[PDB]
Amino acid sequence: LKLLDNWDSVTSTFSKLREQLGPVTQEFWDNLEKETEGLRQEMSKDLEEVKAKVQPYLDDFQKKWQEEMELYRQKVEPLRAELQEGARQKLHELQEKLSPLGEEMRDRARAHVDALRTHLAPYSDELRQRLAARLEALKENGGARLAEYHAKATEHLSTLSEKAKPALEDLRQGLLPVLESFKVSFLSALEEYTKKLN
Amino acid sequence: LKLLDNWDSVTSTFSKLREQLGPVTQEFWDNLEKETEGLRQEMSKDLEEVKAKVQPYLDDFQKKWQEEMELYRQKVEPLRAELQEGARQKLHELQEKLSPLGEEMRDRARAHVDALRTHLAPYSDELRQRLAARLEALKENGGARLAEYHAKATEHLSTLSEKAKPALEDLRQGLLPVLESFKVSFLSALEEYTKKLN
Amino acid sequence: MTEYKLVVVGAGGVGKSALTIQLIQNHFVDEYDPTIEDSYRKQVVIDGETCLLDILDTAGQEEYSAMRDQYMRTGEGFLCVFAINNTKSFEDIHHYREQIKRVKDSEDVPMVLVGNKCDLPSRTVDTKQAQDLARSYGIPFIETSAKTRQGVDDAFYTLVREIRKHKEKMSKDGKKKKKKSKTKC
Amino acid sequence: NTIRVFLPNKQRTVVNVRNGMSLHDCLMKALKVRGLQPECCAVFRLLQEHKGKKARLDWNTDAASLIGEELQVDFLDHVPLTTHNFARKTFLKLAFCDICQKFLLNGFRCQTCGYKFHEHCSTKVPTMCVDW
Ligand SMILES: CCCCCCCC/C=C\CCCCCCCC(=O)OC[C@H](COP(=O)(O)OCC[N+](C)(C)C)OC(=O)CCCCCCC/C=C\CCCCCCCC
Ligand SMILES: CCCCCCCC/C=C\CCCCCCCC(=O)OC[C@H](COP(=O)(O)OCC[N+](C)(C)C)OC(=O)CCCCCCC/C=C\CCCCCCCC
Ligand SMILES: CCCCCCCC/C=C\CCCCCCCC(=O)OC[C@H](COP(=O)(O)OCC[N+](C)(C)C)OC(=O)CCCCCCC/C=C\CCCCCCCC
Ligand SMILES: CCCCCCCC/C=C\CCCCCCCC(=O)OC[C@H](COP(=O)(O)OCC[N+](C)(C)C)OC(=O)CCCCCCC/C=C\CCCCCCCC
Ligand SMILES: CCCCCCCC/C=C\CCCCCCCC(=O)OC[C@H](COP(=O)(O)OCC[N+](C)(C)C)OC(=O)CCCCCCC/C=C\CCCCCCCC
Ligand SMILES: CCCCCCCC/C=C\CCCCCCCC(=O)OC[C@H](COP(=O)(O)OCC[N+](C)(C)C)OC(=O)CCCCCCC/C=C\CCCCCCCC
Ligand SMILES: CCCCCCCC/C=C\CCCCCCCC(=O)OC[C@H](COP(=O)(O)OCC[N+](C)(C)C)OC(=O)CCCCCCC/C=C\CCCCCCCC
Ligand SMILES: CCCCCCCC/C=C\CCCCCCCC(=O)OC[C@H](COP(=O)(O)OCC[N+](C)(C)C)OC(=O)CCCCCCC/C=C\CCCCCCCC
Ligand SMILES: CCCCCCCC/C=C\CCCCCCCC(=O)OC[C@H](COP(=O)(O)OCC[N+](C)(C)C)OC(=O)CCCCCCC/C=C\CCCCCCCC
Ligand SMILES: CCCCCCCC/C=C\CCCCCCCC(=O)OC[C@H](COP(=O)(O)OCC[N+](C)(C)C)OC(=O)CCCCCCC/C=C\CCCCCCCC
Ligand SMILES: CCCCCCCC/C=C\CCCCCCCC(=O)OC[C@H](COP(=O)(O)OC[C@H](N)C(=O)O)OC(=O)CCCCCCC/C=C\CCCCCCCC
Ligand SMILES: Nc1nc2c(ncn2[C@@H]2O[C@H](COP(=O)(O)OP(=O)(O)NP(=O)(O)O)[C@@H](O)[C@H]2O)c(=O)[nH]1
Ligand SMILES: [Zn+2]
Ligand SMILES: [Zn+2]
Repeated sequence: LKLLDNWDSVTSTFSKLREQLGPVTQEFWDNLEKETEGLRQEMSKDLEEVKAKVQPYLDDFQKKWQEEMELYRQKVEPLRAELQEGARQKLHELQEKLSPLGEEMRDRARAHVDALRTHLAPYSDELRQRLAARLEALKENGGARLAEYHAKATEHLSTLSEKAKPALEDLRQGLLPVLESFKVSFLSALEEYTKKLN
Repeated sequence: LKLLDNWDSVTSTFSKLREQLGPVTQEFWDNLEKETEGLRQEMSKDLEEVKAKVQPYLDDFQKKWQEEMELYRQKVEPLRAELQEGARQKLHELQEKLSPLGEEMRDRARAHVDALRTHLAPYSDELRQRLAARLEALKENGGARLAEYHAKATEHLSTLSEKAKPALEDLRQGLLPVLESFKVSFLSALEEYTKKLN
Repeated sequence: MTEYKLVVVGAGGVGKSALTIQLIQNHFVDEYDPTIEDSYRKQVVIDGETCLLDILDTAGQEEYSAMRDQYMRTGEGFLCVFAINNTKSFEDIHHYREQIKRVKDSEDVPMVLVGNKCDLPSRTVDTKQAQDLARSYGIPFIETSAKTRQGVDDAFYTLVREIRKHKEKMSKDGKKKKKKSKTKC
Repeated sequence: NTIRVFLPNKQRTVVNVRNGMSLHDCLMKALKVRGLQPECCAVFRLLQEHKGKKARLDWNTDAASLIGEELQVDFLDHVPLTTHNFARKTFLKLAFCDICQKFLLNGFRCQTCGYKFHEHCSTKVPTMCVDW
């Protein structure tokens, strides 16, 4: 009933707002027409003058831009020549170093790797020896560890049986009556929700 | 209430846990001994070999460091001198550009700004007149809108009170018996809940 | 996810609804049933991304409707489907084209000419006829048939391709009087 | 005389009824094109002042009496509305996730919706892939 009662007031509000909306749109549009027309009148000023004045404006800018480009073109040629001739020398000096220093670095790299290779030869074998020594130790100790781990796991499993059988039974024997007690309170609660909220 | 029963079960698990912990830690400590001593058998040779390998490894690396260091002295140093030369050349090239083109760019900027002084400034003055007429219309329509808003405010206020009066009255006269009903629901709800959760 | 508004138009009996049913539902029809307002939706992953095709079917048997003008304005891609076994549909293409121009308030919109029932031996309209007319308007023409279901999948994709180019072309133009309007990617 | 026929998800098929066509009569047409069963379907009319429940009608209800009204059919046979489907399969092309910033290789995707998410993303998104 309350919904319909309050809705009736909302309906009247909508009606009054709609009745008022009429004049409102008329008044708003009336002023809007002054704004639109004002902008239309000013269009023969804003747009018109910007169209007429854009001629000498863009002409000046375009002309200066052309001059700028002309100057840039007249500069880019000698400057590119300088850049070319300069780069030729700059790269030449680099090449004059890339050959000797490059070959030298290559030969030095050979020695760098050679020294490492000569050192890595015994080291790699020793590393394998070390790994073998570790693997063997970890194999014997690991076997003992696993055997003991299995034993511990078996003992934990045996004690786990005390949880799977007695403890679980105790839990079951405890939960059974509790569930019944909880069901009663649950059922009675369900009634409450159908008594107060209905 | 039957928590005392479950407590005993929890105690049983804890008791058995201690019965496990004892033997477990005893053998785990022996296990740790196998591990510690075993790992030490590897670490002993490891450490000894570490010194025996790091010493020549450092020497080998030092040799390579010296090699590269001397190489950087015969490569980087000269390359730096030539880099400076190339930089000096480029700086000269840049100077010979930043001077003529520098004054030219500023000159272009002068031509741009001088144009803007007669492009933007005068146009802004015209914009002042246009904006004045625009704001004038906004003030004219604004004045009308002020009257509209005030009138609409009265029309809205009259309709507001027109509905607020009967609404508040019906709300109060509606909530009155409803609150009384709520009391009936609440009282019965609380009473029953106190019995369920007793 | 990408959303594409697809509105189809055509004369009553061009197999407009048949193409849709045999495309999305993959079902064949027999009895003619005038369609007034139908719409199919599918979240397809074209090229990987999730694209939702919002297809809207129209009534082939109808004159002018205010409601049509409304929802047809909210469309992006338009498919000009007609039956090549009937010259009537070929002529109606112009009317439907002009109608869209007014509704969309533009002279250039994403439209694709589709010649349905092309597998039928009742070929009244020749491919060259429609293709030449389409080429002189700047629209693509694809032959299809709801009976054979060949090219239907790509026909709808072709429209999306037009839409994607339309938005791109628009950003590179700005709705101006540009003679040169050939740009892509 | 236009009747707004709405189907599950967001499908709409306004047909032309005349003379005397009941809801079952109109649905008989769609049933053959859709290829489904009206057994798990129920006819619900437009929400007429309610908090959020669809009012069920009858199969013999005349469509002419619902002119301009929106009549939607829903699956009232155990769980109504379009639910999210959990299916695991590949995609048509490698795309990005809609939940995380990565590529979608092999995750989960719905049939009714069609979202793109990873296996972890299944419960990573608190929003359903149901669009309006
Ligand atoms: C149980 C550990 C006890 C540790 C203490 C006792 C140790 C006793 C001695 C040894 C213990 C060894 C335990 C080894 C466990 C291996 C688990 C594992 O490798 O499993 C692998 C499987 C793999 O996949 P799948 O083959 O299953 O599927 C495949 C589906 N297809 C085919 C589509 C392919 O995955 C699985 O098995 C899923 C396994 C899920 C296990 C959940 C255990 C939850 C228990 C407690 C949670 C809280 C722990 C911390 C409590 C702190 C309290 C303060
Ligand atoms: C967060 C709070 C915001 C509060 C309000 C102010 C926000 C200011 C922040 C950013 C400025 C946003 C300006 C939006 C202008 C309208 C955009 C619009 O409505 O787009 C509508 C179109 C409609 O569909 P379509 O088919 O025509 O376009 C298809 C896509 N398409 C463009 C590339 C072909 O959708 C599209 O454009 C595609 C989507 C992208 C559209 C970009 C339009 C850019 C236009 C102007 C940029 C702003 C210039 C002024 C900056 C002043 C800074 C002080
Ligand atoms: C009476 C006085 C009135 C004064 C009115 C002043 C305002 C006027 C407003 C609009 C009028 C625009 C008129 C434009 C006229 C030129 C149109 C045009 O032709 O222009 C083309 C360019 C380039 O085009 P193209 O390279 O394709 O062709 C290039 C072809 N060839 C190589 C020949 C180079 O393009 C462009 O000028 C487009 C430039 C704008 C791009 C907007 C992109 C917006 C996208 C996203 C918005 C993000 C907003 C973020 C906000 C928050 C930020 C923190
Ligand atoms: C906790 C114990 C109660 C406490 C008091 C009430 C608290 C309510 C708060 C949240 C409500 C959550 C449950 C909403 C269930 C909406 C069901 C619905 O579906 O309802 C219809 C709408 C419209 O479609 P339909 O009727 O054709 O489908 C009907 C499908 N079926 C029959 C499943 C009914 O479903 C749709 O729109 C689909 C999209 C979701 C629409 C949700 C509409 C929820 C309605 C009211 C919730 C907000 C109330 C307060 C609003 C204050 C505003 C200032
Ligand atoms: C004025 C507007 C206010 C809006 C915000 C209200 C916030 C209220 C306070 C907390 C709630 C926040 C989250 C509200 C989410 C509303 C979602 C919704 O609008 O749903 C609308 C739908 C409408 O009907 P449909 O046929 O489209 O949906 C059918 C769904 N189907 C398949 C069950 C039956 O109705 C349904 O979704 C039915 C419910 C579906 C989801 C059930 C989830 C149950 C599991 C956990 C719920 C946890 C809730 C928060 C607990 C906080 C504890 C501190
Ligand atoms: C869930 C509970 C409710 C949560 C509500 C809040 C949102 C929650 C959802 C996410 C949290 C986001 C938190 C903030 C960080 C993420 C923001 C975001 O949104 O992450 C997604 C967006 C959109 O995805 P995407 O495709 O871009 O990334 C694609 C990336 N990939 C290449 C993999 C696939 O990432 C981007 O936006 C980046 C690229 C676009 C950048 C545009 C910048 C424009 C700058 C100025 C223009 C301003 C215009 C203002 C007016 C706009 C009018 C329309
Ligand atoms: C001082 C403390 C510093 C702490 C630093 C470390 C923590 C920093 C916190 C956050 C790191 C955020 C890193 C950036 C994440 C970007 C995620 C993203 O870029 O995502 C993009 C996708 C895009 O998708 P799309 O483009 O295909 O669709 C449309 C997307 N669009 C609408 C933009 C239109 O969208 C999505 O991933 C969102 C999809 C929906 C996800 C719903 C998730 C709901 C669960 C939780 C909501 C959490 C909201 C937190 C809001 C925080 C506000 C401050
Ligand atoms: C403690 C253990 C940590 C383990 C690692 C955790 C994650 C962070 C680890 C490292 C940081 C970098 C991770 C980079 C992962 C890349 C995965 C990937 O391969 O993605 C590939 C996808 C798909 O291929 P595509 O799109 O490249 O090619 C598309 C086709 N084609 C190439 C033509 C381009 O593309 C993409 O995912 C692009 C995704 C772009 C957005 C990435 C946003 C990342 C957000 C945060 C940074 C990570 C924060 C981690 C915080 C950890 C806290 C514990
Ligand atoms: C435990 C507490 C209670 C929990 C109760 C259960 C969970 C809550 C219950 C219900 C969930 C309610 C979620 C409400 C928000 C949902 C947001 C969302 O809708 O999620 C999904 C969207 C998907 O979007 P879609 O486009 O794929 O589909 C769009 C589909 N449609 C049309 C219909 C929108 O996600 C998106 O839209 C992406 C939006 C990305 C927006 C990025 C905004 C970035 C802006 C600022 C970020 C600044 C970050 C600064 C650095 C720090 C950042 C932290
Ligand atoms: C208009 C722009 C104003 C901009 C002002 C300035 C700032 C702008 C800032 C960012 C610009 C955002 C621009 C967004 C443009 C799109 C808006 C929109 O997309 O407008 C409609 C959508 C729904 O479109 P639709 O789905 O038909 O998709 C239609 C498209 N298509 C087919 C994928 C899915 O609007 C929505 O998506 C709303 C979310 C609907 C979510 C539905 C699913 C909800 C799921 C769970 C509910 C959980 C509730 C938990 C409790 C909440 C309590 C509060
Ligand atoms: C009459 C009921 C009829 C049925 C009603 C059903 C619906 C019930 C729903 C709502 C009704 C109750 C509505 C209660 C609203 C309580 C609102 C409230 O008090 O907010 C503040 C309290 C403050 O707690 P405290 O002062 O302990 O902590 C303050 C904090 N340390 C600080 O000061 O910084 O926050 C807390 O107490 C939260 C932690 C409490 C810890 C102690 C919690 C103690 C709880 C119970 C005490 C033991 C009960 C044992 C069993 C008795 C029955 C057999
Ligand atoms: N052989 C053949 N039959 C077709 C083809 N296209 C449509 N049809 C058939 O023509 C009949 C009506 O199809 P339909 O799509 O309803 O025609 P329509 O022009 O869309 N009518 P409307 O616009 O009112 O829905 C059906 O039998 C349909 O299968 C086609 O390409 N080849
Ligand atoms: Zn993901
Ligand atoms: Zn989904």
